[PDB]
Amino acid sequence: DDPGEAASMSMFSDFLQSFLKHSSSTVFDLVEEYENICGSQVNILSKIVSRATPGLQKFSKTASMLWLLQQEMVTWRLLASLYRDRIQSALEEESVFAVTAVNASEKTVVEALFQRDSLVRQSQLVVDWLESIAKDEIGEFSDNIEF
Amino acid sequence: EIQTSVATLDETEELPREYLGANWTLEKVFEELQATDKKRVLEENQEHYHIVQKFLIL
Amino acid sequence: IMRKFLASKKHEAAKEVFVKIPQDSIAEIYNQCEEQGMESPLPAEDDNAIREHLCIRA
Amino acid sequence: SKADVERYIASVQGSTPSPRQKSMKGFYFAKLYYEAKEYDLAKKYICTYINVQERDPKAHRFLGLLYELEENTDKAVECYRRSVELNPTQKDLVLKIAELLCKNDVTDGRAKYWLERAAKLFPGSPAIYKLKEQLLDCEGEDGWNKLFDLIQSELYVRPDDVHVNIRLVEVYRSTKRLKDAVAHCHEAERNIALRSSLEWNSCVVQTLKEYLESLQCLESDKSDWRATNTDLLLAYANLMLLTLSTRDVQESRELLQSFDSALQSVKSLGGNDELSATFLEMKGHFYMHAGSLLLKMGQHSSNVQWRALSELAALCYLIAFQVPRPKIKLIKGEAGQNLLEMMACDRLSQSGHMLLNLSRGKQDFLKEIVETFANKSGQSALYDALFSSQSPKDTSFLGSDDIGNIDVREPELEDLTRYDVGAIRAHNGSLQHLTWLGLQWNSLPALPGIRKWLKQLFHHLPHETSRLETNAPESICILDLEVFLLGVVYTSHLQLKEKCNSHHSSYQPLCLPLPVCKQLCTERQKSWWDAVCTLIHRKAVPGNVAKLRLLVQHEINTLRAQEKHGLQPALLVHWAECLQKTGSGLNSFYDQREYIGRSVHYWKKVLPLLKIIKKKNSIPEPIDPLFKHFHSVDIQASEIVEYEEDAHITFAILDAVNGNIEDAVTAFESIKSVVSYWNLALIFHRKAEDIENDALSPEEQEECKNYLRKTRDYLIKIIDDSDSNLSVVKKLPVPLESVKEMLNSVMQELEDYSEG
Repeated sequence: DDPGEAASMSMFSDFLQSFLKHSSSTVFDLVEEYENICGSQVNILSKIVSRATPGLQKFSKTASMLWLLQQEMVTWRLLASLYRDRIQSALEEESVFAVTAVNASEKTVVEALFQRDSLVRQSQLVVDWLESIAKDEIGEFSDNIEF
Repeated sequence: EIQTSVATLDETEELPREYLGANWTLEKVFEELQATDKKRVLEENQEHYHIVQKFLIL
Repeated sequence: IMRKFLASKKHEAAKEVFVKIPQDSIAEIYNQCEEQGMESPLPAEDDNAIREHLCIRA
Repeated sequence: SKADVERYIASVQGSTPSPRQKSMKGFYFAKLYYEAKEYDLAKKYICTYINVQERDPKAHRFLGLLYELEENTDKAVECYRRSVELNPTQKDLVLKIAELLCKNDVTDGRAKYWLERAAKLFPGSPAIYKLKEQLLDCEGEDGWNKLFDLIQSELYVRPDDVHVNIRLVEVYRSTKRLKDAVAHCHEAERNIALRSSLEWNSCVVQTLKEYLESLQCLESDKSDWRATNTDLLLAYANLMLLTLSTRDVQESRELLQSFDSALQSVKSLGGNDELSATFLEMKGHFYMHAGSLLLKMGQHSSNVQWRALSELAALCYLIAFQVPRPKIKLIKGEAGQNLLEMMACDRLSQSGHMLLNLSRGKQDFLKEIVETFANKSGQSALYDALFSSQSPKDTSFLGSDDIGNIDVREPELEDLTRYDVGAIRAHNGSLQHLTWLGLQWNSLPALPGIRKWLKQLFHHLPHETSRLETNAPESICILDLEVFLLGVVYTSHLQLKEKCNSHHSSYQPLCLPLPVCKQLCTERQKSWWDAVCTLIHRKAVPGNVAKLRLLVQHEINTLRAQEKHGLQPALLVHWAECLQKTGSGLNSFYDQREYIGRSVHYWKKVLPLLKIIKKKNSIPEPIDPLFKHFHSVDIQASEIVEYEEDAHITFAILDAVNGNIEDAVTAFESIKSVVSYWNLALIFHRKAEDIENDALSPEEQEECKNYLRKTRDYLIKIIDDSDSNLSVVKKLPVPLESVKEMLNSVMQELEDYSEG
């Protein structure tokens, strides 16, 4: 009755047909497609809420469904980064007998740090994630600014 | 890491000891996010996906 | 279910269940014995069940 | 060196005024002394940094590593402990504290507490299992209970192949829990990653004995003793396969003599149960392994005549072929592939292919074997070679067997074609087995059943891929795997040829048995195959998926002859020949056009390489190649005529198979080979079959007679060139007598057309 509560009813099949397409060897491709399914329905719900007359109380569920699936979309984005790093690290850690150079610059100390340090590496993946949320809320708009 | 590895010379001013002497952990950041006065953040730090985001980061 | 309907005097409902059982089924229960490391009749629940379905038909 | 670090640290401590600024370089100074092995100068320079930066976890970790390289356990641990206090994200360093405590004192409550902290940061970790094992073996009888519950609860996660399953069976056998030990073997044997271990199979065989040595005359035990002997004979046959493959000749004797002893105890049970069935099949595996031991003796016994070893081995394979395949009734519920069917097909494949590698190029050979050795003199010569005359024959399976009821029949190739289709199920598509079968078929005039094998192993693939200049795993087809196996067989065959170009004997087989033939394929060929299998069957462990894809995407450039492929020219010819001879060998337009299409793809990649050699230029070799180059098949400057004939013949064959018939006729009549004349005869005979004889016009009837004339008058040219030159019969794709079978038909088809 809300349109949003009717329009998001596919995603329970859409996530299932995405699961039955993948395996434990394409388990990140699965979550990148889960973000594309959520981002597609966020796109559809945004393209309904942007067409609601302000104060029409029916669209309350449409706006809650938009935000719920927008927070879901970025939570799949978060999962798709941090669990990739944590599985790569756990396959490389037997090997990395590194040596620092006597003549290294700030750049190359940090190029070594981001190999050496999974706490710094995962902390930047949270910065990249949170900066990507603010980027997607800016979109096309940069050149519409009258001074 | 830089101020442990890059031996600079004759630099006579410090970066502030509140920031150079900062101990960090992931758990700490998600306690400091519950000590804040910003009531909005204290209400958002109780909703379902922001709770999942804390635990996936940890 | 035929045992329930016959005891309940629902002879037509027992005949409706008898028509839900396809008429090949007695031979199909022997087909499923001779291919694959079984015995000469299908097992002792099912020989008794064929005998019981033949009692119900009679 | 030290003096360079000292000269650098002197000039850098000159270019530093204040003492605190000298201390602030101490970390750097310490690393340079460690990189000279000056460990106390490193200690002295890191401590003079720490006394100015008390809270760097990396300076404390570096001082801990310097104390680990001074064997100072608790000081390494204290500096690591202090580094965990100053940065708790170091899960690795929590585990490294558990290492250096359990390696110092096993009673230390700190060792147990830091292992507690390591486990609560890394569940499912063999390094943490091993650090618990080392505490709990030292907790005694109170330890044993906790160690049992640990073994059960961490096996339930599947790390640790082999070790923990042997250690559990030791702990059952020492506590005389012998039925519990065998019941663990009855569960653990379902894991294929235990069945491959020689150590595991040795423990299983010895545990099954020690359980039989505890059973009694009771009517329960008359069932337990049956299971345990079926298990013991099957475990002997797998342990014997592994011991032939991995151990010496004497290690193989003492095991075969133990298997003989275990057959002799079952041999009295004339009956019709599954121990009676297993015993019959295990006579077959015993003689296959005995024939394998005689050829394994020949591989190392520098002073021994290959005739006597290969005669007694041929007798062994003849018995191991004639043991009848189990007459199973497999039931309409049990999705379990029956082990006795797969082992009997692997036996009938291996013994059959080994007979044909030993009878090769002889007459009456299996009759030399039967008339000389299918008797109690041959039974003695077999025993006295296998075991030596130090044990009784009366107390032996072999020494008291029959070997007189033997047939003289050689292995039929269509029976082998059906037994390989069972053997490849047992070997799970192993590249060593597929290459071994490939070399046995590459000893015969008929092609190996590679398409049968690949559509059995990879039934979710298309046969060709319409995207040959691509390398993605999402564009793989059967023909890339068919080409790959043809190249592994070719490069293995040439690396057998070039060994036999020395002191090879007509009583030495060209291919030794699968348990005796050392590795054929390269670890790179295998690393591609195992990665393809792991990706297609989706067994790809997380993270490693990316390594497996990048390795698979490397060799698809190689196999499809893409940019800089680095292949030998004669290997690209062998791939064109084998795909051409396979393509025309199939009753299917789509299969013909895909096979001959991939052959013509390689011929169109060969013609440029020929046009390097035809100038006396060389071709660049890869420093590591997927398929080796071989100077015993490098193309000579004369052969660059024929490899520029057969290439265009194969184009005219593909373009006939396109429907481009007049292009194909024009090509064949421009080439004028006997192979062109044969395809012209087939095209013109087909152009008489494609005329529907139900009341034709005389115009259609006379063009039909002119196609029959064109056929006759091209079949004649194949006789003209073949008795003019008896080499031309060797490019002809059919018997010369079948050119005459067709020519006699095509003359009757013209003369019956003349009495009306």
